[PDB]
Amino acid sequence: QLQARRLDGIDYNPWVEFVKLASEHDVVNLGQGFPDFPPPDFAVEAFQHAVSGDFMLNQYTKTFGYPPLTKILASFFGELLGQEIDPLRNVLVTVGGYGALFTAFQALVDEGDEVIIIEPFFDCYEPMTMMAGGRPVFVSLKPGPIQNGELGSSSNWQLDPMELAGKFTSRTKALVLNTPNNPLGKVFSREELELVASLCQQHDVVCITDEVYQWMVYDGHQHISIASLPGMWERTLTIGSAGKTFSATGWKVGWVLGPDHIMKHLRTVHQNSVFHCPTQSQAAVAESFEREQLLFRQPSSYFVQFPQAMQRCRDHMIRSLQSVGLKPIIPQGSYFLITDISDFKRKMPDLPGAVDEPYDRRFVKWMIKNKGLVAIPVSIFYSVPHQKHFDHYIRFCFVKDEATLQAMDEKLRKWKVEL
Amino acid sequence: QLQARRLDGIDYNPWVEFVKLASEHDVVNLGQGFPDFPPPDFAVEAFQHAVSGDFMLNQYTKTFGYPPLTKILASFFGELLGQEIDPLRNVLVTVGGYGALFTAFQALVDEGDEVIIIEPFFDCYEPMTMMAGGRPVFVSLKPGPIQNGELGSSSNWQLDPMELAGKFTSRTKALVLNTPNNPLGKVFSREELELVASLCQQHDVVCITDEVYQWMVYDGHQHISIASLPGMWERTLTIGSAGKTFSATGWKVGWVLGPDHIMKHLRTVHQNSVFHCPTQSQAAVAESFEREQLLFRQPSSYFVQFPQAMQRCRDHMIRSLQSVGLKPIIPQGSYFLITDISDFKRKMPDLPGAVDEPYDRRFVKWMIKNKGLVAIPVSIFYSVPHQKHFDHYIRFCFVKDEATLQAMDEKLRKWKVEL
Ligand SMILES: O=C(O)Cc1c[nH]c2ccccc12
Ligand SMILES: O=C(O)Cc1c[nH]c2ccccc12
Ligand code: NA
Ligand code: NA
Repeated sequence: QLQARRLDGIDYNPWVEFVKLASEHDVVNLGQGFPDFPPPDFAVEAFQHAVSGDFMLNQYTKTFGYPPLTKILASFFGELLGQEIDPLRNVLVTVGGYGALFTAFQALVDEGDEVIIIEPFFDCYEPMTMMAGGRPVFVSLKPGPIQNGELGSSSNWQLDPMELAGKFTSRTKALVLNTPNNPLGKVFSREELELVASLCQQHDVVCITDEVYQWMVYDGHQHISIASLPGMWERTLTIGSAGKTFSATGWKVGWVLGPDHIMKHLRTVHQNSVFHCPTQSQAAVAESFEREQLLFRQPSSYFVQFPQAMQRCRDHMIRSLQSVGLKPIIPQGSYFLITDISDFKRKMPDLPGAVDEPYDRRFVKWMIKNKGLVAIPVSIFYSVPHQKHFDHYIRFCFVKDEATLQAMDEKLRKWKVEL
Repeated sequence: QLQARRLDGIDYNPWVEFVKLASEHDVVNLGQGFPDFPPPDFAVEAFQHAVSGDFMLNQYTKTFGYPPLTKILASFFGELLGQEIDPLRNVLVTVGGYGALFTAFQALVDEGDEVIIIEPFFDCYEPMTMMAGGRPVFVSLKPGPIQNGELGSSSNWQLDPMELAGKFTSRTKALVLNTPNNPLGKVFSREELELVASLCQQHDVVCITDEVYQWMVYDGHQHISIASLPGMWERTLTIGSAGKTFSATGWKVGWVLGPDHIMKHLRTVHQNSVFHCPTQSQAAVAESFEREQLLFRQPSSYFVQFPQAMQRCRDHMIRSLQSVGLKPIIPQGSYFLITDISDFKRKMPDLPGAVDEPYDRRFVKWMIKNKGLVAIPVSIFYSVPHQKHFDHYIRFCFVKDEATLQAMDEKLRKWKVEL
């Protein structure tokens, strides 16, 4: 073989496929998990300052992070986590939340280890486990009963304690937690986190916690970081994304926070893979966090204003999608909501596609080509054996400009007449 | 073990002790392998434009590269290599030349594979081979004869054809070629490349070619890309660095060029590790290459002016360093020259050090502390078994501001005249 065996079974990527398909048709693109409006002025200005300031910012910075960035990460997140964070020993700056995940898997996961992943899961957790020689083990959130003409809530998708406990074994190396969850929008409760924490402590397992949507919480729901829970700092790696934090996904800056005895291994991966992150975007992100720490909890701060604005976009989309019979599950956080399409599957089962092909994939192609709306089939966030059973949801992104939502409504009005 | 075994023996960075010692003293830092002056105005302005233009440049771009960048990389390097290059199939944008290297090793190198590495080598080739489960196989360039009258030339460090041929086995997966070479500054001749090409073809080996210093060639020496040789495109990966190209090392943008049947595997690694490179730095790099393509081979082009300027810096450093008995080997390319310190070893054989610490490492420490000049011991660019023999060279970087070269001369004045 030319190629390494570690690449077995991970050459296909759904986003590569889906982005190509959407670009081939005239659509309102609610599949894109990023803003189509500008980042806040302070953030764009921060990047402008970084590229017009000290000329030496054009040259390499320190391997484990631009010092002003590690300093503010350690200060701000130390406060949030109720933890003393050493910028040199407990912070690593990475190429996005994505690179941070990769660094964690490559540092800790070895041949034969099991990694527990919670369905629905941000799809990369599976192939990253595989590339590191790990065996993915899946626990599935249980959609709650929906009654009295109500919409479901993401909060009511349950992490069953018996199910979760049954997935832990002597071979479990890590559990991957994503809260707020992409694609579902669930914000894990203290009780749910205590369940995860108790089992990670009992089995001596590391929790890799993907908290990129930390600030995107709605309806009074509170983000809780599992690393802040008793006994968890010493066994947790906490991941964030500047892009998802500051509505600047193209900046691709992320970080991992955690204890030195774990972090030293991620540093080893980092020094042997990218070595440096870009200097100037780090400077921009540091300046942006400084601004938010200064205004923390104040009504003028982005972390207060932006979630409030996006909650209005969420509510708008929830109302609109119902007009054509899609059934939203109300999210408590993230950029996303999912809609149940089971009524469509029942009444329009015979959409064309491959003999094995999940209904949601076929529905999304139908909707793009005939209705001019893009969504993401939720089955890509499920293990293959479960895709045939979770093929009746699709994911929309509501973090969009007013004009995009109006364009969405135009499409929905046309559909509604065609029902 | 908490950590994965792939990290075995790759946690140490032998640079670090020198960076730390340098920071503790009043030094002229000729160890840093990057400019201490600004990038050219057109490059800095390109980045400024990218962060103050289309607001959507703040969001994600395409996974395998920002299209305007892959477009110009394909056209510009297609011309240079005499090769039809498709942006989508044959170009991958990466996190620097370093990320490009990592991506190639992770795609291709597997347990039980051998990788041929040419000494002195850019130090990461060894641990990257190790992390991917490969066995590094080392072949040393051998300096040709030079008398007490004249200086050696990098061109005269020879790759013995029969030595090289004997390194090849049924297990050889890749050969890593770095031209122009860091630390030595050798520019491989057409003859030397034809030899490498012949053995790679005979044994069905992939040539990973690190060409970050492409533009930094001196004394009328020409950069030849091995991928341009007959039959080589189908078995070569060619790596470049925006940072080394535009004197903007903190930008950390690189690329790999190659045939689809190999590139698809690097795409698999990429999509499962970083997914996106940052958008705006890619826009800046595209704009910078457009500028240089327009002015290709013209007197006003950076690719003509800059290496001419740096040749003058090289010449200044070669003369200056001889004042204290250092013996430069004249480089034909790169940012670097090495000096033989054998005369110091003879006169001052006993220097403070650890057990089996190579003389050059002890000498650099002595020089930093006592003379205020930083260099890099060349033994870090050798396999451990060969460090005993190649213990008497140190690396200087001459890509420095005129003020820095003046400051070098002040340190040399003090070395000669004081005490
Ligand atoms: O959920 C999203 O839309 C964001 C997203 C999709 N594929 C990705 C790959 C890398 C980083 C983020 C994403
Ligand atoms: O040779 C140099 O000084 C440049 C250099 C040393 N270590 C490095 C790691 C990544 C990228 C560049 C370098
Ligand atoms: Na255990
Ligand atoms: Na062979």
